[PDB]
Amino acid sequence: KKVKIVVDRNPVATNFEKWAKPGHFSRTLSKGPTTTTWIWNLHADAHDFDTQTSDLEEISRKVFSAHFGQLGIIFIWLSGMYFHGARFSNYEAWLTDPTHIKPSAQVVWPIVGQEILNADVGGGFQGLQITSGFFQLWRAAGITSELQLYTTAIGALVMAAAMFFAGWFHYHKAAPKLEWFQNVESMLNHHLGGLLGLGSLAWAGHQIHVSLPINKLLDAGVDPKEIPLPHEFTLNPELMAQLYPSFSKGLAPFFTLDWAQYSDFLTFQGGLNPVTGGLWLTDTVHHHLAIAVLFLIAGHQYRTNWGIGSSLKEILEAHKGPFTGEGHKGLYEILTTSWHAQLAINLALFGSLSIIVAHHMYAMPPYPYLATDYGTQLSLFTHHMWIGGFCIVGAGAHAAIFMVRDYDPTNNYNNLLDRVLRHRDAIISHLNWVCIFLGFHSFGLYIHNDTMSALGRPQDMFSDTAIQLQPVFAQWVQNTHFLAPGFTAPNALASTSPSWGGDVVAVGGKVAMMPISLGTADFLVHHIHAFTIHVTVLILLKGVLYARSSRLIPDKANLGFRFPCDGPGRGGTCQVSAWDHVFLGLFWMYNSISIVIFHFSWKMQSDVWGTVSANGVSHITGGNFAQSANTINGWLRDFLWAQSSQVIQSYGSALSAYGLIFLGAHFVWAFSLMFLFSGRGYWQELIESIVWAHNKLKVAPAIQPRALSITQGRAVGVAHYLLGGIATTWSFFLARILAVG
Amino acid sequence: WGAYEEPLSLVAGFLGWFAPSNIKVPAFGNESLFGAFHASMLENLANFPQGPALTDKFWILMITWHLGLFLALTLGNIGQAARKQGY
Amino acid sequence: EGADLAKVERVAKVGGLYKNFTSGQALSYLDGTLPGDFGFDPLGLCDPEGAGGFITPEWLSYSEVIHCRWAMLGAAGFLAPEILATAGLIPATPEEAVWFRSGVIPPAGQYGKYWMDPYSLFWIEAILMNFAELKRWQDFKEPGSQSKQYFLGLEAVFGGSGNPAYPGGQWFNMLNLGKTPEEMKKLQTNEIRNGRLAMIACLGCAAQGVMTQKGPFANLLEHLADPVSNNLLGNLATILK
Amino acid sequence: MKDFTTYLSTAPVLTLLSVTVVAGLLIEINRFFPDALIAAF
Amino acid sequence: YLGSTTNQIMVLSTFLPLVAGRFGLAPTSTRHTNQSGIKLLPAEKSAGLVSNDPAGFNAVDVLALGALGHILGCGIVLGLKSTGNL
Amino acid sequence: KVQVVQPVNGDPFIGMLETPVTSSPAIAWYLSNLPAYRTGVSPLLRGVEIGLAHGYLLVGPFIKLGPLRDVENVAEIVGCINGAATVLILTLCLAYGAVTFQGEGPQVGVKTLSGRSIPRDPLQSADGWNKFTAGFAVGGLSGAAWGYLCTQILPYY
Ligand code: CLA
Ligand code: CLA
Ligand code: CLA
Ligand code: CLA
Ligand code: CLA
Ligand SMILES: CCCCCCCCCCCCCCCC(=O)OC[C@H](COP(=O)(O)OC[C@@H](O)CO)OC(=O)CCCCCCCCCCCCCCC
Ligand SMILES: CCCCCCCCCCCCCCCC(=O)OC[C@H](COP(=O)(O)OC[C@@H](O)CO)OC(=O)CCCCCCCCCCCCCCC
Ligand SMILES: CC1=C[C@H](O)CC(C)(C)[C@H]1/C=C/C(C)=C/C=C/C(C)=C/C=C/C=C(C)/C=C/C=C(C)/C=C/C1=C(C)C[C@H](O)CC1(C)C
Ligand SMILES: CC1=C(C/C=C(\C)CCC[C@H](C)CCC[C@H](C)CCCC(C)C)C(=O)c2ccccc2C1=O
Ligand code: SF4
Repeated sequence: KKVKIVVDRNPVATNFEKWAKPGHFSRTLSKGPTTTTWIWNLHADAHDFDTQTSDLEEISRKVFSAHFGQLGIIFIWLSGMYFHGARFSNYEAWLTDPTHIKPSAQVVWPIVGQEILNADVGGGFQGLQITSGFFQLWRAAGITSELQLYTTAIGALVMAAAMFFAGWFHYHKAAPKLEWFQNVESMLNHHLGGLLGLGSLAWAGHQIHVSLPINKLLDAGVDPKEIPLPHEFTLNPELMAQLYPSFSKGLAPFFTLDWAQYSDFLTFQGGLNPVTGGLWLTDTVHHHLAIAVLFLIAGHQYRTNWGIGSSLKEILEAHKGPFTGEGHKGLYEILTTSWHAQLAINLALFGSLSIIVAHHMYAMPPYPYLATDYGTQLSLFTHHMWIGGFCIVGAGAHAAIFMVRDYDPTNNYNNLLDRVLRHRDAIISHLNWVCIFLGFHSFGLYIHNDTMSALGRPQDMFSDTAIQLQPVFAQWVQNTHFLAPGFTAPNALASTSPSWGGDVVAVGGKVAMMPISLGTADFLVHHIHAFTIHVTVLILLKGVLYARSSRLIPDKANLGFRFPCDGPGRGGTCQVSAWDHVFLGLFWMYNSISIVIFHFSWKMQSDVWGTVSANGVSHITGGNFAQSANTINGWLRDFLWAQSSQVIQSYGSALSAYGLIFLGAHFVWAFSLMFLFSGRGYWQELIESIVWAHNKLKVAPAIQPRALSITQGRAVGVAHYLLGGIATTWSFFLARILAVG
Repeated sequence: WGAYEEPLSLVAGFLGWFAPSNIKVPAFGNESLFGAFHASMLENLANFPQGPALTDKFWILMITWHLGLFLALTLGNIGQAARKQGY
Repeated sequence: EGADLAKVERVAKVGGLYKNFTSGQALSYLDGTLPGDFGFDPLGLCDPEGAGGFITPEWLSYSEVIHCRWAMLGAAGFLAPEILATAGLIPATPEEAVWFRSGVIPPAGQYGKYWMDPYSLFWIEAILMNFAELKRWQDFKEPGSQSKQYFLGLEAVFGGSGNPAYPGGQWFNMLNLGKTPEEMKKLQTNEIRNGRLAMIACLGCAAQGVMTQKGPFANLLEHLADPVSNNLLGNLATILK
Repeated sequence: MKDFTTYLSTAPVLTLLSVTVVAGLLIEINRFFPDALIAAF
Repeated sequence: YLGSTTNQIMVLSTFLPLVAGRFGLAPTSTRHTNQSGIKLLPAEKSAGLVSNDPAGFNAVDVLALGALGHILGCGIVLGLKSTGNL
Repeated sequence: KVQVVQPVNGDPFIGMLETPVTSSPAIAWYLSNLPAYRTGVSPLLRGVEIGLAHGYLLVGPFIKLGPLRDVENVAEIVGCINGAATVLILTLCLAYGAVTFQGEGPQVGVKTLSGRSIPRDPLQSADGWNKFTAGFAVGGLSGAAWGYLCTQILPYY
């Protein structure tokens, strides 16, 4: 009772005694490295704190310190980004010409002819073209000078040192107790208002006193070296008033509830800025202020040290109906004592959020000169899509882990979890049927179109000319959003994004955003996406639901979460554990995300990105998506074969690296096949023969070489498969977009 | 009810017989949500012969009115059968 | 809980508003032993249960006393130059004698007539304060130390006492004020109250300087001339002008 | 100090340091003696 | 600004929740509601708060009720001046 | 306080549950009144009804989607296509009956949900399936034939 700061003093001594004893955290790794399997086991269980100790307090302390270390690593990475943008970039020159100078923040040394990678980006600078979008972010923040980037890099280094010190201090000096970690009410109250709300309010303040004036002058047209410094605008209401007249009144309108006076810098316009092609910074300021107020208000719902507030346990236990028996009872105990359940929920929502971010960012470019940078747009979208997919797969994996280790039947009786586990057969069977139906009605349509096209019967295909499959619902929603301003949003001057419809927003002769028409090809690709997502969900859900027991193996929970099988009996139990379900879900997630990014790339290159010549829009691919994306042959020829000429012809130029990785990735992927179609027995016997050869020359090692375990073989195969495929797509996308963008 | 085991009690007619009393209130613009929906229903064909074209005022009005009616119906049924939210 | 009646009675005798902000959790450890103990701790920071790091009753009380003394010096230093300049005693204009224009914040103004530039002055300041603060910290860690190692003969007055916040030896208590324990407790209460008032005053001076762009004495005089007009609400229109 | 030197002598640390030293030596050899197609002595 | 319609609305909208919570009409730090949310439960003093008010109206009650009243008053004032009235 | 989900016939150790989708009064009545769940009706008549419905509903797809859908003679071609599909599913029914019913065995009894003993469905027999298959052929072919007539008649269409 009573939320407070409870901490234990000096729990772990600081020394290098355990650094010289690898495998000290695990009890099973104490007999020493008798075989090579010990080396792999040392790394496969380094972060599995649940196995290193049975105490939840120690596990929580380890997680907290690991989080601090991760924060320090991220800060080091950020510092490196800012330092490279301040010392090995053309940001200052790019500011004067953001439409012709290609951003670059990496310079290579001349050693073995690699200096060819230093492309002629522009502004008297040579380097590698970057697609992270840091230049646009810095411009939106009003960096302008390189000294500010250097200062930010130094500050990031200081923050990294602070994070590492915090982790060491919280693990060896002042370690929080278990009751401190279980304060979900206090944690939520602080993360909602003190973190998200306060951060949004602070960013809004910076945007008001730094981003708005500097960016306004830049857009109006003023040399970056002539714009006043940020402090000259943050501490001088006269100049800022010269740029925004509502500031001549100070803070009086805010406290008198006459907020309308602030309508000059707190607008609700919409669309994009015609000069930069991005969202109106005033709109973003207003958005951040509104969400900050909302988050601050939301950070006052849970009860802590006072009577006011709500109880998570009380709210959960009060939500029970006639179809769910007991209801949400027991969920609070699960989420307050199991780290894997929280990790699963957080990973799922985190990945979904990343995907939503990718969508909202290409639809509504939030940074200046970002939409016209096709390379940056495609790179950001694809990167966030992959991060989201990986996080979702991890969420499923941790859900299965919790179901295998932290599940307790005595605490989950007749509740949501128990009832779900009591009818897993119906869920899995229905999901399997919907997956089969989607696969048929989605892929068979493409196969039918291919067969008709090959048979000389284009009138029997599922296209916009023959049997039409118009997405009436999507088109209706799109038109509804287009007609929203002045009707279902009277205070809105334009739609959220030009994709809903309207005019074409072009910046510097290139189309920044334009309406995206949906046809039969869009209908087909959307159903393909739904089918792939459903199959991935089926695999992950099946693993989570059958991780404990199954009709084939009634004691699967006893075998653990990660085991290769249960022998060749019962016909075969290969890949029956939850870990194997995650292993297969990774492949399906890769397939789904790959199709998603391919669809996005082709659609933007055929119906969005292009040039304006006062006579129309000349798209990159000429709009061949609407007439070729309805068949697999079109995707293979008009997209894979047609757009791959940029990466296979990059030798001898700056993009040659993309041509090398493109091949290297192809190798790694194929390499994975060796570990995916093979078994452990063959390699063990081959190693036996090689060991005999070594013994014949008295060069056999004491650490008996052993073939990788079945689980390790599967992990290596899946890791190499995804690395090769993702890297191949990365090289192809980057080379193509950097050569035609 | 006469058939099934539908918990939709007959006394629960207040859902659908009370939602119009609130949706008919004018919203400054136009004249009223239900009024506009009914006018569109009676003008843009008797929702059976030809059709409401593609993305018309009738479509959004019908979707919004049905959204409100359905949410009121289900929430009221849950509340009434829950007996002062005894769950 | 419902408080403890007897424990709340002690806080009630303190008078003022010290009762509407007290709680049963704070009264479990705030028994009036420390000077200035008025039973105010809604967040329960000085709770001895689970204490560690810098969030400990000893460190928190020591930090409060240190802040009190530093704030008293700061408030006196914030008001003395402006008051002396307003009366013409020193050859500095009232707008130039403001505390935030001495050189602490060059953007807000600086006095460029010192015997040496402010950065080098800060270098000397860092060395001197490093010596003083490090010796004080080591005494806090080990009370018996600081009086053993040779320090030009000054170590003889660094023995300290049981309480780190009250060394009061041959130098820190020259006049030997507060000879009896009750008198010392009363004087400690005076010091704590004055330091708290000085802390509040320093924060107020900073806020007024940011919102009025003038000095504390000037703000007080302008408020006295016209209180209804010159105040927080009346100055909302012009904050950094 | 003994434990630190023992940790520095572990297989991963020694492997990374050896690879870094060999790579650095090769890079400098190619920097001072570039385009060595054949062994011209 | 003092004595204006906006000032009167804000003052009233902030003071009303305070008097409501003091006379057992609004939830406070001692009296809460059951799972229904419309039935005030008897005053419980498990939070350890102390106040000189005869009814036990603590300072946390002042802060909570004042914040809620301020939010409601701000919304009411903005809606009134953004609709033509006020 | 009501629990709409109960174990099948009160037994909680049978791989089935009773939900408002399976044990619904109207749903149960409609599902029980289908020709497939008529233990007392002759299998031939039930097969005739099933074949009629299936044959009638099977013309439409080829009519509006067949290779010759854009020709005036699409109705006839589709009638023939449905006849062929009915004959195919007919041989399917015969093969299933010849493989499933080829031996005898003292099977366990059959009771209702209340516990009233009932004989096994005559359809689950060598002669029962043959009669059902024969009725499906006559009904299936008749349904396809009626599908063509409806195209010629039906003033709206
Ligand atoms: C010089 C400071 C120092 C020292 C001497 C120690 C010493 C010790 N720590 Mg500790 N720790 C420190 C700082 C330090 N720590 C900091 C800054 C943090 C916050 C992150 C932690 C958090 C921490 C935790 C949570 C735990 C320990 C534990 C331990 C004990 C055994 C584990 C161990 O060290 O194995 C050796 C570790 C290493 C040799 C290095 C670990 C791997 C690093 C962190 C990876 C960095 C990533 C890097 C960028 C590479 C990734 C990318 C790459 C592929 C390119 C040991 C006595 C463990 C313990 O008490 O045992 C039960 C325990 O669980 N520490
Ligand atoms: C307003 C209070 C506050 C704030 C701002 C934070 C902020 C944060 N918490 Mg935290 N937390 C709080 C209260 C707060 N917490 C309380 C009261 C509890 C106890 C119930 C916890 C328990 C808790 C746990 C168990 C964990 C966190 C974690 C995190 C980090 C998540 C990383 C991230 O995505 O954010 C973005 C990252 C940044 C913005 C980096 C900037 C960091 C700055 C310095 C913010 C530091 C705020 C800090 C609370 C200041 C007080 C520390 C002070 C004594 C020096 C984040 C920085 C997680 C973590 O990663 O551990 C570090 C995590 O494991 N918190
Ligand atoms: C916040 C994210 C997060 C966190 C904290 C964890 C934490 C944990 N996971 Mg998990 N996981 C996640 C996300 C996360 N995971 C995601 C997104 C996935 C989907 C891929 C998974 C899938 C997963 C599985 C299948 C398993 C775990 C397991 C575990 C536990 C042991 C991890 C370990 O020590 O193994 C060792 C860690 C390593 C060996 C690091 C190796 C890094 C990979 C193999 C290399 C990738 C290359 C990289 C991209 C760079 C390429 C360049 C290269 C050429 C140099 C641990 C508690 C294991 C467990 O038993 O749970 C209890 C388990 O088997 N996770
Ligand atoms: C980001 C996650 C995080 C979390 C959840 C915690 C949580 C905790 N820390 Mg810790 N700490 C962190 C990060 C974090 N810390 C970092 C990054 C550092 C290195 C700087 C430290 C260094 C540190 C020390 C040295 C100590 C703690 C202590 C504590 C414990 C009590 C702190 C407290 O509430 O007292 C009160 C909190 C404060 C007084 C903080 C106020 C001062 C800071 C500077 C406010 C500014 C933060 C804000 C984001 C700045 C915004 C910018 C500004 C311009 C407005 C507590 C459990 C103490 C402890 O061990 O308790 C037993 C302890 O002594 N922390
Ligand atoms: C009004 C504020 C105030 C008050 C009431 C106290 C009270 C006390 N202080 Mg403290 N002190 C203060 C401010 C204050 N101090 C400030 C601002 C600092 C920072 C420099 C210190 C630093 C300090 C230290 C380091 C120590 C004390 C100690 C003490 C205790 C010893 C008794 C005493 O001397 O009484 C105080 C008497 C007065 C406040 C009246 C004097 C008021 C005039 C204006 C001061 C003039 C001083 C002037 C420079 C004299 C120069 C010549 C002089 C030597 C003859 C006592 C309870 C000692 C202790 O704890 O004893 C065990 C001790 O170790 N104080
Ligand atoms: C296209 C829509 C995207 C979602 C995919 C839908 C397919 C999923 C079908 C699986 C159903 C499984 C039945 C579980 C059976 C089940 O969960 O038990 C019944 C469930 C339990 O409720 P209780 O009465 O127990 O409530 C107490 C709760 O607090 C505890 O759970 O109540 C429901 O009816 C949930 C609604 C399920 C139906 C969801 C459909 C919602 C319609 C959304 C339409 C969106 C588009 C139209 C908007 C205009
Ligand atoms: C988020 C940032 C905010 C930080 C808040 C957290 C800090 C908590 C500090 C609160 C004090 C704790 C309890 C003190 C308890 C307490 O008050 O102690 C009582 C106080 C101090 O007196 P003593 O300590 O000497 O008490 C002993 C004697 O009073 C015996 O009876 O006396 C007063 O009444 C002065 C206080 C008046 C308040 C001054 C405000 C004057 C401004 C008037 C403005 C009028 C118009 C306003 C319009 C805007
Ligand atoms: C009690 C409690 C309990 C619960 O539970 C919790 C809580 C809430 C946390 C609490 C509260 C707290 C508080 C109130 C705090 C505050 C503080 C302050 C204000 C400080 C200041 C403080 C302040 C200070 C130190 C100050 C100082 C000052 C100074 C040095 C100054 C200096 C100077 C001078 C002379 C002059 C020149 O020309 C400038 C300079 C150089 C600058
Ligand atoms: C090749 C192969 C092996 C043999 C592979 C072994 C024994 C691993 C060899 C690793 C050597 C010792 C290190 C090679 C170092 C490389 C230059 C880089 C490796 C990357 C590491 C740093 C992680 C298996 O054991 C196996 C098991 C199950 C299914 C498939 C297979 C399989 O395909
Ligand atoms: S083939 Fe391998 S995984 Fe499959 S049952 Fe045999 S040992 Fe197990």
